[PDB]
Amino acid sequence: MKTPLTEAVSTADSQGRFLSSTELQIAFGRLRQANAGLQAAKALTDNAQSLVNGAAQAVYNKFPYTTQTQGNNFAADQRGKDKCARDIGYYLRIVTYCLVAGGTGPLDEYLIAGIDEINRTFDLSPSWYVEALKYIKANHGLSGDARDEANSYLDYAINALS
Amino acid sequence: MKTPLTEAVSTADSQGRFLSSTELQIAFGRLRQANAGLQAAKALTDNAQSLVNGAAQAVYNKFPYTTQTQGNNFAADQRGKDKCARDIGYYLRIVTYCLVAGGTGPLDEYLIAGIDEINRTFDLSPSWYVEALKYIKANHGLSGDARDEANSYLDYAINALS
Amino acid sequence: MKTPLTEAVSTADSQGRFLSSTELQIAFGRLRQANAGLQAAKALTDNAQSLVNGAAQAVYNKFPYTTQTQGNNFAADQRGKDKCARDIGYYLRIVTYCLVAGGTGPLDEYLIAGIDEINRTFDLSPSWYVEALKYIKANHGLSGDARDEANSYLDYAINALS
Amino acid sequence: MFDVFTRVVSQADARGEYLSGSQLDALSATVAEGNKRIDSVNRITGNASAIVSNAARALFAEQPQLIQPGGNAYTSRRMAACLRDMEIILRYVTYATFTGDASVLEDRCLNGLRETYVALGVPGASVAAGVQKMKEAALDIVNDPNGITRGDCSAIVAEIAGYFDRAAAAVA
Amino acid sequence: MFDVFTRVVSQADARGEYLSGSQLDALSATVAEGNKRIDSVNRITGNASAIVSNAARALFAEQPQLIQPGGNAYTSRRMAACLRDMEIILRYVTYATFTGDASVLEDRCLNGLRETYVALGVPGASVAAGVQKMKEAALDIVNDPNGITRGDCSAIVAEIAGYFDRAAAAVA
Amino acid sequence: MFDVFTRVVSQADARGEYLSGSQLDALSATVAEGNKRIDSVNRITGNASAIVSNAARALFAEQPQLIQPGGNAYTSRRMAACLRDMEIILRYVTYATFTGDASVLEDRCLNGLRETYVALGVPGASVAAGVQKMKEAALDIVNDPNGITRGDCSAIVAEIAGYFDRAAAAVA
Amino acid sequence: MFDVFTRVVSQADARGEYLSGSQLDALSATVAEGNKRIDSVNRITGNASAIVSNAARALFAEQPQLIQPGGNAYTSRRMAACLRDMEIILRYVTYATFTGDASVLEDRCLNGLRETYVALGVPGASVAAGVQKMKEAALDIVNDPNGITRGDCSAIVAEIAGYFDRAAAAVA
Amino acid sequence: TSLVSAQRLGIVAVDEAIPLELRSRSTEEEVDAVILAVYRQVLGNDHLMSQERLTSAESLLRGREISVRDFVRAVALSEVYRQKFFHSNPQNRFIELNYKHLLGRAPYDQSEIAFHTDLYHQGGYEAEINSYIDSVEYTENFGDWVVPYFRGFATQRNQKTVGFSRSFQVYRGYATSDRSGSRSRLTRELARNTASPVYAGSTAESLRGTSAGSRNQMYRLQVIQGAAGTRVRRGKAEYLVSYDNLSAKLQQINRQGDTVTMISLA
Amino acid sequence: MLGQSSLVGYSNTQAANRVFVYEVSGLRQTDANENSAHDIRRSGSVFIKVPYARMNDEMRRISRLGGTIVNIRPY
Ligand SMILES: *[C@@H](C)[C@H]1/C(=C/c2[nH]c(/C=C3N=C(/C=C4\NC(=O)C(CC)=C4C)C(C)=C\3CCC(=O)O)c(CCC(=O)O)c2C)NC(=O)[C@@H]1C
Ligand SMILES: *[C@H](C)[C@H]1/C(=C/c2[nH]c(/C=C3N=C(/C=C4\NC(=O)C(CC)=C4C)C(C)=C\3CCC(=O)O)c(CCC(=O)O)c2C)NC(=O)[C@@H]1C
Ligand SMILES: *[C@H](C)[C@H]1/C(=C/c2[nH]c(/C=C3N=C(/C=C4\NC(=O)C(CC)=C4C)C(C)=C\3CCC(=O)O)c(CCC(=O)O)c2C)NC(=O)[C@@H]1C
Ligand SMILES: *[C@H](C)[C@H]1/C(=C/c2[nH]c(/C=C3N=C(/C=C4\NC(=O)C(CC)=C4C)C(C)=C\3CCC(=O)O)c(CCC(=O)O)c2C)NC(=O)[C@@H]1C
Ligand SMILES: *[C@H](C)[C@H]1/C(=C/c2[nH]c(/C=C3N=C(/C=C4\NC(=O)C(CC)=C4C)C(C)=C\3CCC(=O)O)c(CCC(=O)O)c2C)NC(=O)[C@@H]1C
Ligand SMILES: *[C@H](C)[C@H]1/C(=C/c2[nH]c(/C=C3N=C(/C=C4\NC(=O)C(CC)=C4C)C(C)=C\3CCC(=O)O)c(CCC(=O)O)c2C)NC(=O)[C@@H]1C
Ligand SMILES: *[C@H](C)[C@H]1/C(=C/c2[nH]c(/C=C3N=C(/C=C4\NC(=O)C(CC)=C4C)C(C)=C\3CCC(=O)O)c(CCC(=O)O)c2C)NC(=O)[C@@H]1C
Ligand SMILES: *[C@H](C)[C@H]1/C(=C/c2[nH]c(/C=C3N=C(/C=C4\NC(=O)C(CC)=C4C)C(C)=C\3CCC(=O)O)c(CCC(=O)O)c2C)NC(=O)[C@@H]1C
Ligand SMILES: *[C@H](C)[C@H]1/C(=C/c2[nH]c(/C=C3N=C(/C=C4\NC(=O)C(CC)=C4C)C(C)=C\3CCC(=O)O)c(CCC(=O)O)c2C)NC(=O)[C@@H]1C
Ligand SMILES: *[C@H](C)[C@H]1/C(=C/c2[nH]c(/C=C3N=C(/C=C4\NC(=O)C(CC)=C4C)C(C)=C\3CCC(=O)O)c(CCC(=O)O)c2C)NC(=O)[C@@H]1C
Ligand SMILES: *[C@H](C)[C@H]1/C(=C/c2[nH]c(/C=C3N=C(/C=C4\NC(=O)C(CC)=C4C)C(C)=C\3CCC(=O)O)c(CCC(=O)O)c2C)NC(=O)[C@@H]1C
Ligand SMILES: *[C@H](C)[C@H]1/C(=C/c2[nH]c(/C=C3N=C(/C=C4\NC(=O)C(CC)=C4C)C(C)=C\3CCC(=O)O)c(CCC(=O)O)c2C)NC(=O)[C@@H]1C
Repeated sequence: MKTPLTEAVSTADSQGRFLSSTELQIAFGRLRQANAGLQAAKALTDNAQSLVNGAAQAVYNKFPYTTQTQGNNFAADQRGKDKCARDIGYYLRIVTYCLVAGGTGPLDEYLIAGIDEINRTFDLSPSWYVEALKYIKANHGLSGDARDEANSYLDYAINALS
Repeated sequence: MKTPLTEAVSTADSQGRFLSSTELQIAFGRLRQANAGLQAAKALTDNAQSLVNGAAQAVYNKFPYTTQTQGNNFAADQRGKDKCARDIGYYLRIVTYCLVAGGTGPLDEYLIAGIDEINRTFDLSPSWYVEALKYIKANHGLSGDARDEANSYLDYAINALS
Repeated sequence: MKTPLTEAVSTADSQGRFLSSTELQIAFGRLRQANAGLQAAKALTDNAQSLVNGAAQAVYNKFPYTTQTQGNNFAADQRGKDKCARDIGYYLRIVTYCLVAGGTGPLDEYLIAGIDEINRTFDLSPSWYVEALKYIKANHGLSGDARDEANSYLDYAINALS
Repeated sequence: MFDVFTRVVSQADARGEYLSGSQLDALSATVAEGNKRIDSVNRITGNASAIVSNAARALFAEQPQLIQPGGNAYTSRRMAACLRDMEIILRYVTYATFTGDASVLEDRCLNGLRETYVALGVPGASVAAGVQKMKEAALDIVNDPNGITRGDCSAIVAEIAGYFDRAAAAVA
Repeated sequence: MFDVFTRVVSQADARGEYLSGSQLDALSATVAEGNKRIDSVNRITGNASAIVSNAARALFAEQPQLIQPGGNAYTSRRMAACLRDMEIILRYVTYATFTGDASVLEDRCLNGLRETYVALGVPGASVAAGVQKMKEAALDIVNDPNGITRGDCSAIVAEIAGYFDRAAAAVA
Repeated sequence: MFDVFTRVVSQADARGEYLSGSQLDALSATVAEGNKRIDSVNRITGNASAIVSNAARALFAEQPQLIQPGGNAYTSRRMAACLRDMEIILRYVTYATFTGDASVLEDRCLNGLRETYVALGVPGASVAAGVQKMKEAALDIVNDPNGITRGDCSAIVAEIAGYFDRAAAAVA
Repeated sequence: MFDVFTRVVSQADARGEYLSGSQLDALSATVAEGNKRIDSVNRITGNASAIVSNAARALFAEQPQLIQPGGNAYTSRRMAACLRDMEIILRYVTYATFTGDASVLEDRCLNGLRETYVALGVPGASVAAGVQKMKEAALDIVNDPNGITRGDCSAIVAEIAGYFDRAAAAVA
Repeated sequence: TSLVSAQRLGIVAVDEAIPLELRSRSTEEEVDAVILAVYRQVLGNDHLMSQERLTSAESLLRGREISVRDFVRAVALSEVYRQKFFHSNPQNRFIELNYKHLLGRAPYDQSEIAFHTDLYHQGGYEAEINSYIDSVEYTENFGDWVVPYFRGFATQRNQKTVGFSRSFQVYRGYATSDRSGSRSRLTRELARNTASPVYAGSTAESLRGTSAGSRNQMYRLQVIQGAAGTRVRRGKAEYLVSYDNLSAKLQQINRQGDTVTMISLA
Repeated sequence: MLGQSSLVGYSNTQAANRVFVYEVSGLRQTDANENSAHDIRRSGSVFIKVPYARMNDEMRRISRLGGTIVNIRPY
């Protein structure tokens, strides 16, 4: 999946070349970013449950119809709420994976690829998940490089959804 | 050319994708390395003439036959020495270009591609230029990141010649 | 556009063949269906305004939040209601086109291709259009072959949306 | 590609309008005339080889310079290419008759055919003459009253003639 | 394509000379500005869908003839192609901002775009208007002072505006 | 492609006539010179690298602007391309000598070369001068009486000179 | 394998819950049908040899290429294998009827049969034809109203027909 | 495929491969990469010597005189391609190599073998090769500017499922090539319209425990068996035997007249 | 303008040893190329060099993709 190190190696291999100073600079950028990414993943992991619950409630607040219309795709009952919380937890966990990996590769491999026809087949509105990601952006409480990288992943997911 | 920014944009464009955190980290590594590359290029430029003459003289010392064997591909006469010094100056100038660009792009674009057809056609031995580049790598007098980048480019040229 | 006549000619042309008896049977089936398709279109266009208005009203009734939520994608104001009525009219008109043509060709050419990027880009839920198409199914008053063909087109749109 | 129905459909979509009653009735008269159109297509494709061969033989009879050595129809390869073009024009005319629209003929056969013949030195005027010979043979075949339910097929014959003149004017 | 370093590298190699001290110092000021360049690129990328969709909505509110039936943005396929084109132009503008050179925007995006749009009947003036709307949205997103280390970003904003106007001029 | 036999075959087939006695006697005279033609082809082939390299070195000795930085022969890739082109022209000249007809050299190497070189910014005059140097080296090598049966090779040398002229005039 | 009871039991255990009232009543309905099921198994078993032999004779009469020299049913060994295969299909169909579930017929007889027939060159379509002949004979045996307590056997006959059609589909 | 099946099947690199498109105004390194990719994929990943390179064809690609599809056609029609894939190969092996190199897939039907065999017999190697490059499949998948790439491991439109399985018979791994005369592995599978089990990457290995012999190596023998003993229950058979009993299994398979289709280490 | 050496192939025939330049315009998204993996980059005048023996195929391709053959030039 898409990370600076693996793509540097794949691009070099497709060109039949050794790793040169370009790939070394790529690794240096990965090292510069990696500690902030790791501490962002730790901060999101520790506050994961609160973030997921608050994001689900924010989605319910901005889309109240999801809480009282009956149907498989809605969260009116406990089964729908469990599915919704599980989906938002999926989003948050994959975002932490991206922060660990240093690229959107975890999001692409695990969530982004094929998300649209899933959302279509099960009649799941992407605006719900966009609102969940906006809550995660506004409530993760990160700063500096950790915030910047994490927000890049969150709004990468938002852009893919919208 | 094989530079980190152009390579990042090329691999993002090949997938039809916006620049993500991976490409941003590539740019961060480029920024970390770029100033050191710039002082490396300045030091090589300031000492270019002496380095070129010393490398040519080193080749003449290791391969004395080129000094006194008649032939167009040899430096027996003044014209051969002028051609040899011009070639070594080409090598040093393109290495400075690689330091400025942050990759082996200038060496591939201007010197590496097609060098062995030239050497075979004009019956010029690559060992001459390999020892000359070795002299440059031994007497340029850089340190740290600048020395490592310059040595990477000189070793890239040496490996291509051998 | 996909229709029995054009498809038969394209299949014969891809094989470089004259129109054999198979293509003639295709044309015979098209003739057997065409009158009922034409009267289906005639009945749908005579009652088009009431069908479009009732479909819009049904969408508003099933999804009341589109009537009171402020947003570019919602029909809270008059602009959103005009856009919704215009979209439903587009669906009805292209379905009549499909009935005239005898295939899903107008839907594929004009509506189906690219509708996913539109619904995602402008944050329009396909479930709204599914409800509008269901209202058109339940209130077009067609019978026999005209019903069968019109409902085939309407379910084609629904299956493409879901 | 467009058939007779989709052409009206495309014009209506361009205008954002439902088909009017008059257009629906016109397409109903078109459906009512569909059996004759099918039978004309069948009659031409049933006599395609004879049409092509007779037209080519008449063309070389009245234009001997085509088959003389050095002529464009001389040698076996160029003769086969010539008969192949004859057959291709006839086949795409049958396609246009079948669909009821000229879109297949203009888009897939005559698209770039004139400057094809120009860039190859093919005498496109003689191609048009051969196409007219195919036209007269095919119109005689379509209008043959033997072994068929009798009716007036003047409209479909005029449409087929228009497709043939389209092809001939394109190659000229 | 070139970046900011390879442009002067190629110019120097054609001249056959070592980069001067002034050129090296200019490339050092570019390195100093690199952090703000990365921030601009990140900010435009993070709001790309919003920029494209809002600019498209504005471009269809005024100039409604694009989305009327028969208009160039009518039908889902053409509407999706138009949205994709705006996204492509924005993406290549971000590429040019990232590299610091407009070569990627010219060679890969704007090359042949006017001839393309002319051959499709696409109203390139309307595309230029949409590019201006994307430009204004992108510039006010880049110049957003909250959530970022304060600093003067006028030079990078001028460069981004130049890329956007260059795209608008190419399509017009 | 044409050789010396198939060329006259093509004119006779276009005229639809058998080859006359004069044409057959001329071909017999060509056959009687076949050994000299094979010798000339072999000598140029056995000295191809030397001819190309010596001619290229002489072409860069005079006209120094080709190899100065910014020149067309500067950088390794463009020098390799120049050397390659000289060898390619020589190879097709040997092909033309072998076949006894200039069709291979014109159709596969010369026709369209002046436009390609203009659209690349390749100096046609300089490459024509290189072709002249390859001409002079090859003609000296062919006209070397040592180690070969003595005879009159004036006709084959004139033919080779004509082929070299063709490539110099077509590339300039 | 499974029978009618254990299939429902396995589904309930995977779902980890007691059989509902509806499932218990459906199994009670199966129990009420049991006497007719035993009748059908006994009737087919009692006429197995006649069913196999008559179906084989009919199949070889309508497919003489099977028994011609070189045919896959030619020679005594291959004829014995063909008769054995027909008997096996009938026997496992009776097993499936007896159990009330198709697991025995699928797991022990039909799974892999198609690949066996393809691998050894046995024509599966002809085996399917023999299976239809056995099907029609066996269903005539089951529905015979003589010497039995009259009642409606349509459900069990439909189940047996389904087993026979599963076999005929599995072979080809 | 996704990672979890990709590592098992040893097709991770194919899945993450990105199609290479020669855009307008491409630089020298981009043309170099396109030429290298074409040589890698069209010549089936052989070590290509510099003396076997198509210098004129790649010059025409460089000067934008021809397209990527034209350069692919030139490499496919070249004497190098003929030497290593045509002149010493059977026709069925040759056309499956053509399907792999030019369309990036395995043959779907025996009719595709009947096609390109009759086509060869009528119009020669050049017409037979041009059939693939001018096909609708090549046009829709690669066009004039995308280097062909292997597609058999991914779901294609108008594809038969067997192709995926048959893909593992023509793609033997990333570090493999089509260099060595050889017979197609798909001959019986194509002729009888069957499928063979995929034994690729780590899928072929099986559990050993204490049942494997002295050297802890199991071998899978896929054989076709009939009645010649005990009752045969299937025409296809698989035998897992240790190395020490391998010769014994071979001989008892041999004296019953059963044909061995494949033997692999498990 | 080059290419003839590699475009014409190895028929050796005088009839195949001709290449022609096709000028194509209006290559857009049609229903015929909906499942095209690659994307159309230009719809203006593109120039395709076609040998004689493939002129039948290419124009069909062009005619199948909605492209308009505006001119064909001898090479
Ligand atoms: C369709 C299958 C035919 C049919 C069947 C049918 N059978 C019965 C009832 C009985 N059949 C038996 C069977 C056996 N008793 C034995 O000793 C043996 C041999 C070991 C057998 C096979 C029994 C015990 C009964 C019940 C008592 C009775 O004979 O009436 C019925 C009656 C309903 C029921 O299910 O009990 C029916 C309908 N009848 C037809 O008309 C079909 C041709
Ligand atoms: C929550 C924001 C809203 C909501 C949620 C909801 N989701 C589903 C069903 C599914 N969700 C997914 C998503 C994923 N699966 C994955 O593996 C990943 C990637 C790692 C993702 C993002 C899928 C595939 C489904 C369908 C299958 C499944 O049920 O697991 C449902 C149930 C829909 C149904 O028909 O079962 C619901 C309720 N519902 C709301 O109302 C919220 C606003
Ligand atoms: C300019 C349009 C606006 C602006 C920008 C600005 N940024 C910095 C400094 C930094 N920005 C970054 C960026 C990132 N770190 C990450 O991890 C990510 C994701 C990969 C990004 C995009 C970094 C590393 C720095 C340096 C450290 C810092 O946090 O300051 C500056 C300061 C000057 C500089 O060039 O470094 C400025 C000015 N500020 C504005 O007011 C504009 C609206
Ligand atoms: C010096 C180490 C030895 C030596 C040198 C020598 N070189 C040549 C000729 C050429 N050198 C090049 C090389 C380049 N040209 C470029 O543009 C670049 C890339 C930017 C390179 C590396 C070329 C192409 C030539 C041939 C064309 C030319 O004359 O410029 C010669 C002369 C050969 C001849 O035949 O005249 C010589 C003498 N000679 C020694 O003895 C040294 C040990
Ligand atoms: C009605 C069911 C709901 C609704 C409608 C709504 N739609 C839009 C905007 C667009 N609708 C389309 C659709 C089409 N245009 C076509 O050409 C065709 C195919 C022939 C279709 C189906 C498009 C392209 C747009 C965007 C551009 C445009 O404005 O025309 C809006 C406005 C959204 C916005 O961001 O402006 C609305 C409100 N919304 C509801 O709440 C109804 C339940
Ligand atoms: C015969 C009445 C006249 C004639 C014909 C002739 N045509 C050609 C060559 C070509 N004709 C076409 C046209 C088509 N090819 C197609 O596939 C289609 C449908 C899409 C058409 C309309 C083409 C493309 C060619 C050239 C390619 C090819 O032939 O394969 C020739 C050969 C020309 C030559 O010198 O090679 C000839 C002889 N010539 C006459 O003199 C008659 C008046
Ligand atoms: C018109 C140029 C000539 C002509 C035509 C004509 N045909 C019909 C009617 C029918 N023709 C058919 C055709 C077919 N039946 C088949 O099975 C096939 C082969 C697959 C074909 C081509 C059919 C089905 C009909 C209708 C039934 C019937 O036989 O009457 C008519 C009658 C009017 C009508 O449109 O139905 C006419 C006029 N008659 C001429 O005199 C012309 C020479
Ligand atoms: C939207 C703001 C306006 C508009 C757009 C529109 N564009 C097209 C079609 C194409 N656009 C391009 C351009 C590109 N494709 C690329 O890959 C790149 C990089 C090189 C660019 C710049 C191309 C090539 C096409 C044609 C092929 C294709 O669609 O992929 C259309 C569709 C036209 C049609 O008839 O299909 C439209 C509608 N239209 C407007 O009205 C807006 C002002
Ligand atoms: C008769 C209708 C057709 C026919 C039959 C035929 N079959 C075989 C061979 C085999 N048949 C089987 C099938 C089974 N064996 C089992 O044990 C089971 C039940 C558990 C089944 C379903 C197998 C495994 C074989 C191979 C072993 C064997 O030969 O017994 C043959 C022999 C083929 C040969 O040449 O070896 C034949 C002839 N042949 C026809 O032509 C009929 C259409
Ligand atoms: C869903 C009910 C179950 C499931 C499915 C699943 N399938 C795949 C992958 C493939 N499926 C096919 C099948 C076809 N391709 C075709 O073109 C056709 C028609 C001719 C068929 C039947 C193929 C070939 C593949 C592999 C190639 C591809 O994925 O495109 C996957 C993905 C496996 C992976 O690791 O990526 C999955 C998930 N999985 C379940 O768990 C369900 C029970
Ligand atoms: C050298 C230490 C020993 C040796 C080597 C040898 N190898 C081959 C042929 C091939 N080598 C490879 C390997 C790779 N290709 C790749 O793309 C990759 C990267 C993933 C690898 C590891 C391949 C595929 C081949 C096949 C043929 C080809 O030309 O590519 C040969 C050539 C054998 C022959 O020409 O017949 C040789 C000689 N040989 C020794 O004796 C050394 C011990
Ligand atoms: C050397 C005497 C002069 C010179 C040469 C030069 N040529 C090019 C580039 C090309 N040359 C060709 C020509 C051919 N390629 C072939 O395959 C054949 C046979 C069909 C011919 C005749 C082509 C097509 C090109 C472009 C592709 C390529 O660059 O390889 C160059 C390079 C130009 C550039 O890099 O932009 C050069 C340098 N240059 C001189 O100064 C000499 C007078």
